[PDB]
Amino acid sequence: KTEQEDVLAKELEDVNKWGLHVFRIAELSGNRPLTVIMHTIFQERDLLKTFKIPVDTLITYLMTLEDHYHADVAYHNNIHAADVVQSTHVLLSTPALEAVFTDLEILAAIFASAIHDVDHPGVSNQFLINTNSELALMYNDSSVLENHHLAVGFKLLQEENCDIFQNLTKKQRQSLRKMVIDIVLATDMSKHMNLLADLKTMVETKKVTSSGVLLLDNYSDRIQVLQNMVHCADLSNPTKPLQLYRQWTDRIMEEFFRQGDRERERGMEISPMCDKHNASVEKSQVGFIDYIVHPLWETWADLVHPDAQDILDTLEDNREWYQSTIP
Ligand SMILES: COc1c(O)cc2oc3cc4c(c(O)c3c(=O)c2c1CC=C(C)C)C=CC(C)(C)O4
Ligand SMILES: [Mg+2]
Ligand SMILES: [Zn+2]
Repeated sequence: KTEQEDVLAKELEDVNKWGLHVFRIAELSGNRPLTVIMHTIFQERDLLKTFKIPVDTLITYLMTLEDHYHADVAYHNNIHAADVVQSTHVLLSTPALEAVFTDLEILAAIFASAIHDVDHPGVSNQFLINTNSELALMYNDSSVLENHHLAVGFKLLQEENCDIFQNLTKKQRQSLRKMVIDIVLATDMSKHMNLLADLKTMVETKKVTSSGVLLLDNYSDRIQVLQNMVHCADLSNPTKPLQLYRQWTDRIMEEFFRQGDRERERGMEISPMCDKHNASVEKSQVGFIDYIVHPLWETWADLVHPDAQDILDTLEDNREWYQSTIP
């Protein structure tokens, strides 16, 4: 190992921890954060042995999947996907969910997190509809990005030596496929309110086992937990250490701004958050936390109480900090 590989290996020791230095791992890995975090996680969960995944097929698929995130998109890139994968991996290990999910369900959630934004062009669903894009025409204006992320992520499995599921039974693949689709479609923000409503209902009627672990009889409850889990991981930036959070805010703002520039050059009304001439980055973060991120994470906290109390406290501190900069 070179000196660089020893440092990367040292950083990969935090893969079970909230607030892994995902940006450092991106650098140290040669802009391969998604490949090496996914590989590290499959080895940590013993997923190659369980599902008989050839290590070379895994790496080949991951590189190809990573290749299909856009290096020139400021936020929705391979780093974001590595971060959602890693955050989902931590959420799966929460005490209140020990022994709840099967290895197939855990693999579906981690796989869904990896592909969940692949080939993202850096512009919103609404932009794609408003501009009469091929994607919007293909998908009839409904979860346009999220359907595409799924189609690409599954299609790459067909490339040469890329089918990491080749040793699953036909039943296993079928169930995994449906779960992944269910999970990635749940990342569309236009599903957020109804997804949170179901999660609140579940919290209020929560049933536990004799060990104190969540009890989920049926597909409907199990998939809804997984959907919200990946959704929380997708919206986990404000819950991270401040120096991670602020970098995610810089990147999402740059990407929103470049969408607003494209709306400018096309004579369109500039979407909220996308006008770099009338922006309010701090106030918008506080609003997003207050109307979206905190309602979601407070409810997830309730579901697994008290496993997530520190994540929720970091969220609240980060909100107070952004708030404190406004006046
Ligand atoms: C117009 O609706 C908004 C809005 O007012 C603010 C928004 O702010 C966001 C801030 C974000 C991120 C966001 O996705 C948003 C928003 O989407 C956002 C939106 C759009 C909201 C909806 C369509 C429900 C992602 C990562 C971090 C770094 C946490 O920053
Ligand atoms: Mg997305
Ligand atoms: Zn995402």
